[PDB]
Amino acid sequence: TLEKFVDALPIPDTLKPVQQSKEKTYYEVTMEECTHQLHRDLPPTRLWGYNGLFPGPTIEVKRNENVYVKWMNNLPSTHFLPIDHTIHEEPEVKTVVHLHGGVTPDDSDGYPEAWFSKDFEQTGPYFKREVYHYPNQQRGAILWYHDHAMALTRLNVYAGLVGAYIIHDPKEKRLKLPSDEYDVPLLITDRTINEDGSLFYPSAPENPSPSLPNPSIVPAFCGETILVNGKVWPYLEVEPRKYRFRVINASNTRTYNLSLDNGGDFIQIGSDGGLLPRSVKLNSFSLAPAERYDIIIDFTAYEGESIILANSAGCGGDVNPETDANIMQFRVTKPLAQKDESRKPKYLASYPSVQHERIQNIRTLKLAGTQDEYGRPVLLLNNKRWHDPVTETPKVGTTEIWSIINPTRGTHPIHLHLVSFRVLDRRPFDIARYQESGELSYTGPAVPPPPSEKGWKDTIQAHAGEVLRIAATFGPYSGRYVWHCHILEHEDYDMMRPMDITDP
Ligand SMILES: [Cu+]
Ligand SMILES: [Cu+]
Ligand SMILES: [Cu+]
Ligand SMILES: [Cu+]
Repeated sequence: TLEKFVDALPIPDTLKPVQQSKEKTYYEVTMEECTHQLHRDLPPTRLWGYNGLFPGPTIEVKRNENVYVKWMNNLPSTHFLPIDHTIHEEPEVKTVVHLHGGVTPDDSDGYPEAWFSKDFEQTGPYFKREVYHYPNQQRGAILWYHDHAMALTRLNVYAGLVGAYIIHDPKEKRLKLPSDEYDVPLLITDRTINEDGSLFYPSAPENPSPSLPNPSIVPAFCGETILVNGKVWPYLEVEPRKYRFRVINASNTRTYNLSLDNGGDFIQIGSDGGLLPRSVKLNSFSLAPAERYDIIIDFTAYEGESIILANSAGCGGDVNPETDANIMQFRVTKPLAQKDESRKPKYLASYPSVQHERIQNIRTLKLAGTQDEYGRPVLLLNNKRWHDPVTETPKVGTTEIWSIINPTRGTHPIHLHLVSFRVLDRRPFDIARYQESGELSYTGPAVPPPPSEKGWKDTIQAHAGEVLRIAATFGPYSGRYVWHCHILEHEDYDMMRPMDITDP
């Protein structure tokens, strides 16, 4: 229904520090209930936002900048979305901020049980500090921050609690990539919106078996509408030149498969973990929840054109050409402000291969689940609940191969905190046999990663009927972290596990 391409794409302002010196940068971000218009033709929407903004302000830091952010909850004491009480005396509204892809001390990582309520009145069992510490001793990259509170993540994020966080490495400046105004984040979230403009989040699955509690969690969420940077199907006026985009899938469930309707190419220059070693010319790319693509789009040859960023991946069905087949629209009509001095270099960074690592351990992990007393699917990593004693206990400074078995019907974007990792390969196997006997026979050879996945990843798509192998060096910090599916509906029930990085 909503008319496509009638609102300009908002560019979230960069957060200004409360105090800053050479030794440290200090920010304050408070979560607020606020209203914002999401489309020219809608009444304002009630949202929860970092500093009352949706998306939250973009935070920009340098490699090794010593940063502190005091994340504060100043939200209402009751939620506005359907809470399922059967899945977890504590406050109804709990929040904790996770800097996804951050190389972070464990008590600044936004552990699900380090949640806090309004003004920190009550705090979860794993809470230690108000002011998070981000030393940012990691590669230049696109991070994003979002809520991570136990049993509430799918809800708090859907409410609007997402933002971008960029680490700039000054040594990457020589590459001369598009920058400043020509470097633009795109946070993509699908939403379903009611006529009065309020957010809709389902309080039960369709055909609620009379067994189900009310509200009941749902296995997956697909929105009828795509937003980018907080506007339904927006347009961006661009100059006819090279642009850099930080593409972030900030949606609960939905996977995008992006292309340009004029047949133009993306130049991939970066993955979750930063610059790829070599740029990759791409015609389409898959982007599952929490994945990030750092791309250049060359508008030089398309002056005057309107180009749709299009999507082909279904979400609980085929794309509707009028709705979710559309993400946004570029209009190459802005006059040049100056000569395009930016570059699209082939040679970007050292290969991850350059470093030789002793494999200390090899974990086999399965994506499984069971069914609760109401008949619902309960998703589990290794048939273990979140509350079960920890089993993933890598040693600090060591490298493991994780071997992720997926006998389910769907893809799972598996995310590991603290570390970025590389991809080894994927291999199809007999699902019926694995389920019958617990034994694994591969039905075809190993497939190494495409160039897209030959850098550093931290969220990785594990396709159905495959075994995915990744290699991660755990460090530099020890402590209590998490690994989980990043489909929020899965994560909350109950596809999330503790991870202890140990000291010897
Ligand atoms: Cu995340
Ligand atoms: Cu994360
Ligand atoms: Cu999942
Ligand atoms: Cu997480």
